Formats: sequence, structure tokens, C-alpha cells
Amino acid sequence: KAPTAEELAAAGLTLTIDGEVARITLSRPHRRNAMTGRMWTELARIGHTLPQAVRIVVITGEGPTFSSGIDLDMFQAGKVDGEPTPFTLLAAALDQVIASYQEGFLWLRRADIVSIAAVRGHAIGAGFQLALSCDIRILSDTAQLCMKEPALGLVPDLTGTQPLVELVGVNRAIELCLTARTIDAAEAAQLRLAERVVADAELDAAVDALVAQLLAVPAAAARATKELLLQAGRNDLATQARVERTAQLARLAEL
Amino acid sequence: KAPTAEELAAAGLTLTIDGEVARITLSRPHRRNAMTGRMWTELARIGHTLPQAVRIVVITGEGPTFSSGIDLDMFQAGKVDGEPTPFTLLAAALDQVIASYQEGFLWLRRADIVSIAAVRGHAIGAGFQLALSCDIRILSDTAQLCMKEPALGLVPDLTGTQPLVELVGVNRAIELCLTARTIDAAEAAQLRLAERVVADAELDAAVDALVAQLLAVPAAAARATKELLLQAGRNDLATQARVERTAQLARLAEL
Amino acid sequence: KAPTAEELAAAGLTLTIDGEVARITLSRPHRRNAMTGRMWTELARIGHTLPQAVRIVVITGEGPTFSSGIDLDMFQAGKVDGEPTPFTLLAAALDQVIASYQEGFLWLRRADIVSIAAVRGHAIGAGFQLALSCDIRILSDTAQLCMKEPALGLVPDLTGTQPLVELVGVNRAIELCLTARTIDAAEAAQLRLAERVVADAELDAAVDALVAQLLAVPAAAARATKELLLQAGRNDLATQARVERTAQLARLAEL
Ligand SMILES: CC(=O)CC(=O)SCCNC(=O)CCNC(=O)[C@H](O)C(C)(C)COP(=O)(O)OP(=O)(O)OC[C@H]1O[C@@H](n2cnc3c(N)ncnc32)[C@H](O)[C@@H]1OP(=O)(O)O
Ligand SMILES: CC(=O)CC(=O)SCCNC(=O)CCNC(=O)[C@H](O)C(C)(C)COP(=O)(O)OP(=O)(O)OC[C@H]1O[C@@H](n2cnc3c(N)ncnc32)[C@H](O)[C@@H]1OP(=O)(O)O
Ligand SMILES: CC(=O)CC(=O)SCCNC(=O)CCNC(=O)[C@H](O)C(C)(C)COP(=O)(O)OP(=O)(O)OC[C@H]1O[C@@H](n2cnc3c(N)ncnc32)[C@H](O)[C@@H]1OP(=O)(O)O
Repeated sequence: KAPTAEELAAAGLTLTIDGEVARITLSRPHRRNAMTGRMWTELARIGHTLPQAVRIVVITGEGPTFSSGIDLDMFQAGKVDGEPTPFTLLAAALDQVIASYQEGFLWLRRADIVSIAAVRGHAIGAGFQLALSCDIRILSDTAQLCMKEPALGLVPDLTGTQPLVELVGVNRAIELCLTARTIDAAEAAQLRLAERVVADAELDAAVDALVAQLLAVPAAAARATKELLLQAGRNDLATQARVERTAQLARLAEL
Repeated sequence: KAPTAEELAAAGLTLTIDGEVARITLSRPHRRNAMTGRMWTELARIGHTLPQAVRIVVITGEGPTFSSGIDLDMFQAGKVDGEPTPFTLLAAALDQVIASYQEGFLWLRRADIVSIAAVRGHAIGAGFQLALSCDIRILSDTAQLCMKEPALGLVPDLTGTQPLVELVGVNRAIELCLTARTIDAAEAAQLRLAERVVADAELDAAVDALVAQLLAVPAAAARATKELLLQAGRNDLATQARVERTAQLARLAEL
Repeated sequence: KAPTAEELAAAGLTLTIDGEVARITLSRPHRRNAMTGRMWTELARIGHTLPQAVRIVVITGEGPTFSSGIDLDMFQAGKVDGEPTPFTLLAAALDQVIASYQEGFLWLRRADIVSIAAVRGHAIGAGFQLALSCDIRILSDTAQLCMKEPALGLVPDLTGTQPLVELVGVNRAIELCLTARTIDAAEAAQLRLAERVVADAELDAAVDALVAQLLAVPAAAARATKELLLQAGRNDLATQARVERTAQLARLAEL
């Protein structure tokens, strides 16, 4: 059973679905879309229950900031959004809680989805990791990215490290993370962190244009291609060729 | 026995050899160098029979288009260039036929060759994959690249997925393939898809300049270095260092 | 026991330590910081004996050239800096000698260090490999990089091949190495070979600014993050997520 709109609103999220496209909006603009444990676990539940027809997922924020990262209340011992924090616990179980949070991000790599992050203003820490977890990022010219965790004495543990390294290379990833510095939209484009940067007023139109292009390609070939691309880096060439060819047999049969 | 010029012309290809350099030209300009099964299998035969002296291979097209991709006659049941199509068959064997086509591209990664694609106008689908299979691409400013297969309900299965991911990263590869969109020469340079972009009238000169630079480096060291570079991504650092050192023992002995 | 300043000066090196930062300066400006076997083995000894407090290492050259690569005396049979050359030997043991040289570069990848190369003028061959071995490169606008080894009939065997491929991709790495061509600072920035390029007179200030940013992030989180980033490329995503989470348990405990 998918989370209800009421349940999602209590977790700071909106979800709407129109045919093949789902839009998830981070919806705590008064806290600049700061993230909580409940928000991460509801994201996971959305992923697990999306209709089979959905093949594009767009993640956006309400207001001028994509996400200010982890809600600073998560660093206290009291419950947040009804749920215990890592600090509640510390005052195996912790490992299980973190794993449950990571499930909110992992599903954005599913082969049967194209995930798109549409980022304006800051994407800090967990928020930067959410954007990194998506297949594609479209940034407003107001976007500012930062991996703040190390500044706080923490590591990035919401699945961001792999896509960051893939995008910018290990050397630049070291520089960004170990300085915890802020990257503006122009630098983000230059470093491959954004696939497109547009004026702030055009971000919705640019997302819509991309969605239209994706929907114009048939769903089964889109999914099979994504699945191939995700394997390509780790396979040797001979193996990748065999996987490509195996995928085509199934496409040619359908056609 | 190498394919004869007559046999190659029947398959839409020219091959000339001058000392250490082989030039392969796609030669069906009236069909914008559309590719067939026979063309792919002759490419493989060229690779398998090149003289040992050849260490540079340049791939070009006749006319304004590098290649319009697969010949649309390949989507019919009739034979093409004397050979059955995948659709002839569908109306294991198919898997073997596709594997035989892939051999036309795989050999361009051989350590004892530097392969160069010199691209003007469109390189679509199989043609984009041919260019991707080469070590180096030099583009005219008129070049336009596109991975059309998914738009047609197919996957890229001519060995293009791995080099595309290596060049642009998995995230951008998803965006390019799942939108099937056209990339102009300036964007291609920006995304690392071209090592150099030059004015159309200068493409032959730029290729010649590169060939001259490659020939100025001794053949045995060029081959040994290429072989090291191809392993570097998949090895851990300790292993890569051991492989480097093993390669140098053999070079130092010769010197 | 760390090498003494006197011993290091005999090997063409200076080392100074100020709290958490070590500065290693190549110090044979009359030979444009050409490198010898003794210099490589002293670099290794510095790495092995650095105080535990050191977490940033900056590598610079004296004078206008970062390093002219291997000292051409290393291609003779006589001893250099008191030590036998590969050619002394040739006129398993050689394999052990090369491995001992590689130890001078390998340690720059240690998770408990951030290594920074500050490059002006030429970095040729072994010198290019030294810069590549560091986590971060800051280039003067006067910097010129080149992988000369293949021009000399050799391969790069001082651990440079892996970081070069990571930075520029295998295709561009082939082009650079097999032409042995010179890359200026603007192209180096464009190819990700430099994280920042600054005017020559500002290189020391830019290095100091970076050091300040690194020192502002706590040491334990910096080390744990570097260690995660170094694994990210080779792990699958599920594994990388498990490693991230394991690293965070230890950070959260400390906090
Ligand atoms: C392990 C991990 O995953 C760790 C992480 O994510 S670490 C990231 C933790 N996040 C941060 O440190 C970011 C904290 N916030 C900020 O830097 C800034 O608010 C900002 C740059 C996002 C925007 O700054 P600004 O534009 O000047 O707006 P600002 O006034 O600060 O914020 C608006 C409101 O959002 C709230 N807010 C912003 N970030 C918040 C957060 N992370 N948690 C709770 N509230 C937050 C502020 O309290 C403020 O509330 P009031 O209006 O009630 O005062
Ligand atoms: C699994 C895979 O590997 C799949 C793939 O490759 S999918 C790719 C299949 N290819 C395509 O869809 C490209 C089809 N062609 C084109 O888009 C266009 O011809 C082009 C963009 C290449 C050039 O367009 P243009 O400059 O306006 O020239 P245009 O008039 O179209 O083409 C010139 C001639 O080439 C022919 N031609 C172009 N592409 C051809 C193709 N792929 N197969 C057969 N003929 C082709 C046209 O029939 C035309 O013939 P006439 O002169 O006799 O009419
Ligand atoms: C396996 C490996 O790891 C292999 C490698 O590294 S291969 C790299 C070997 N290195 C080279 O071929 C570079 C050789 N040197 C050069 O190209 C040039 O000196 C340079 C481009 C670095 C600078 O050129 P420049 O600015 O015109 O200065 P230049 O006059 O040449 O050099 C200054 C001095 O440094 C010396 N020098 C430069 N490189 C040297 C080297 N590698 N070995 C010994 N001396 C060197 C020159 O002999 C010269 O000495 P004098 O002043 O006594 O004449």
C-alpha cells in the first residue's frame, strides 16, 4: 500500500502521479526542506510501492532551497517526526536504522525509472546526496552544492560517495569533501555535477522538456538500456558486449 | 588472406595501407554510409588480417556524413549485401550473428593499434558506436552524434555502451541514450566525446598531424603503454604498479 | 627514524613540518629538479616516518620547473647519488629496485594524508607521475605537463597510469601518452588534471588557502571520508553503501 498524501505530508513530502511520471516534492519550506529519518523511510516506501506505469521520477523542493540537509533536531536524543534518532539510540540496531535510511536513496538507481533532481538554491549534505542519487540533475543558476558532513565530523553515508566519484573523479571528490566547500551552478556544470543549468525561472520548463524527450523513447528499450549502462563500468569489454547482445535478443524478439 | 579491394568495395569499404598507417573509409556516400552486416563482418576480417607493420588505423567516411547508422534495409526479411538479416532469422543463431557483427568493432581496442575516428556530419547509432570504439575521435565542427537505438526500441549492442560510459560518465550516458538526442561538436568536445574539434576543411590535416605525432613515438613503447592504460581502471593501485613495472623490465631490456 | 635534513639535502629534497602540515620541496633547481633513485627512496622513507600528527603533505619544487623528470645520469651505468641505476644492473633484482622506487609515490594515496602537488613550469615523465600521485594538483599558469616516457622507448612505471586514466579517461590517456605531447595549464584544467590554476605569483597563496580549508575539517572525518572515496569506484553500490554506514557508526560513536 502506497503512503497516503496525509502520511506523506506528515513526513514533509508530496507525491503526485500523472501517467508515467511521478513528482516527489520536499515540502518543509520553512525549514528549507531539512530531512528527517521519517522523510527517508517514506521515500523508500514511495519507491517500493510506485505503480508499474511510472518510469520517470522528478524530485524537487518547495521554496528557494532544494534541501538544507539533515534536520538539526536529528542531532538530539528526542524523537523526530515520531521516530528515534541515531542519538536516541546511542544514549547493530544503529546499523539497521542507517540501512533503512539508505533505502530512501538506493531505489533511484532502479533500471525501470529515470530519476531527475531539479535543484534550486542550496543542496547540503543529505540533500546533495539525494541529488547525486538521481540519474540526472538539472540545476537552477541559483544552485549551490556542498558536502558538509565531514565539517560536522561525519562521513557521507546516504549513498552519495559512489555517484560523486563517478561524476567528478576521486581526486576532485577528495577536494570537495575534505574542504566541505560550496560549489556554485557554473562550477557544478563544469564538473559534470549538473547535466544542464538554466535560469531559475526556467527550471520547471527545462524539467518538462526533458520529461517529454524521455517519454518519446519506448519504455522497454529505455529500461533495458539503463540496465546496460549501469553495468558497463565494472564489466570487461568482452562481457559487456555479451550483455548488450543478450539484451538485444529480447528487444528484437518484441519487435 | 586479407579482403581484396573488390570484395571491400562490394561491402561499402575502402582500405589503403601506407607503411605503418591503415585508412579505412566507409564508402556508400549515396546512402550516407549506412552500415550493413556484410560491412561489419568485413571490418572484422580487415582487423584480423592487417599486416603486423600497421600500428595506426584511421576510420573516415566518404561525403558529408560519417555514418547514418544501420541501413534501414537491415530491418526487412530480405538478404542485404548477400547476407541474412536478424529479421530474416526471426522470420542461438541470432546471438551468433550479432557476435559476428561485434567483432567488427572489438578489434579497434587492440593494444598494437591506435584507432582514430575522423567524423564529419552525423554519426548515428551504429555509426556513433563505431566512433566510440576507436581510441581517439577528431570531429569536424559539422559533427553531430546520436545514440538512436533506444528511439527505435533497441539497445546499443555494437560495443558502444562501455566507451560511452567511460567518456561521459554513467549519468550523462543515461541522459544521452534515453533521450536519443543529438549532440553537436561543441558539446561533444565539452563532454570528452571528441579529443579535438577542428574546422571541416582542416579535418584531414588534423588527422595527419596526429598520425605524425603517434609515429614519432616508438612502436613497442606505444603498444606496451596502451596495454597498461587499458588495465588501469579495473586494477587496484598495487596491482597496476606491479603491471607497470613488469612492462618496464621488458622495455629496459630492449634498451 | 626519519631522514635528517642533511640526508635529504644530499638526495635533493627539503622537508619541513609545521603542526599538521608537511612540505616537501624538490631542491635541485640547477638540474630543474631532475629525479634520481635516491630521491625516490628518500621520499618513501619520509612517507614511512612522518609524525602521526601530519595530515596534509604539500609537494613543491625550487625554481621555475616542478621537475624535469628522471635525471639523465640514471641512463648511464655509473652510480648516481651513491646508488646503482637500472643500467648498472643490466650491465628479479631490477624488479625489486623499481618496486623500491614506486614506494616513493604510493604513500601519497594514504587515507590519513591529503597530498597536494603545487606545480609551476614543466612536470615531465617521472615529475608528471609525482603530481598525478598526489590527491590534488594546483597549477601555476606557467605549468606544462608531459608523459615523455614512451618517446624514450619506456612506459610510465612510477604509478602514474591509474590516476591519469581516472582523471582524463582511458581514451584521452592514450592520446596524451602515445603522442607524448605537452599539455599547458589551461588544457590541464579543462581535462581535470588540475583542480585549480592560478597566476604564478599566487600559487603559494592558493596552496595556503587550500591547506586552511582542509585543516578546518576535523582530522578523523577527513581520513574516514578519504578512505570511503578511494573504494567507491571499484565497489558495487550495495557494498559502498554498507561501507559508508560502517564508517558512520564509528564517527557517531565518537560524537
Ligand atoms: C550525515 C548527514 O547527512 C549530515 C548533513 O546533511 S549535514 C547538513 C546539516 N545542514 C546544515 O548544516 C545546513 C544548515 N542551514 C543552513 O546553512 C542555512 O539555513 C541555509 C544555507 C540552508 C539557508 O540559509 P538562509 O537562506 O540564510 O536561510 P535561514 O534563515 O538560515 O533558514 C531559514 C529557516 O530554515 C531553518 N533551517 C535551515 N536549515 C535547517 C536544518 N538543517 N535543520 C533545521 N532547520 C533548518 C532555519 O532554522 C531558519 O528558520 P527560521 O526562519 O525559523 O529562523
Ligand atoms: C541496432 C543499431 O545499430 C541501430 C541504429 O544504428 S539506428 C540508426 C538508423 N539510422 C537512422 O535512423 C538515420 C536515418 N537517416 C537520417 O536521419 C538522415 O538521412 C541523415 C540525418 C543521416 C542525413 O539527412 P540529410 O542530410 O537530410 O540527407 P538525406 O536526404 O536524408 O539522406 C541522403 C540519402 O541517404 C539515404 N539514407 C540515409 N540514412 C540511411 C539509412 N540509415 N539507411 C538507408 N539509407 C539511408 C536516404 O535514403 C537518402 O537517399 P536519397 O538521396 O536516395 O533520397
Ligand atoms: C621512466 C621515466 O620516469 C622517464 C622520464 O621521466 S623521461 C623524462 C626525462 N626528462 C627529460 O627528457 C627532460 C629533459 N629536460 C628538458 O626538457 C629541459 O631542461 C626543460 C624543458 C625541463 C627545461 O628547459 P629550459 O627551461 O630551456 O632549461 P635548460 O637549459 O634545458 O635546463 C636547465 C639545466 O637543467 C638541466 N636538466 C634539465 N633536465 C634534466 C634532466 N632530466 N636531467 C639532468 N639535467 C637536466 C640541463 O642540463 C640544464 O643544465 P645547465 O644549466 O647546466 O646547462
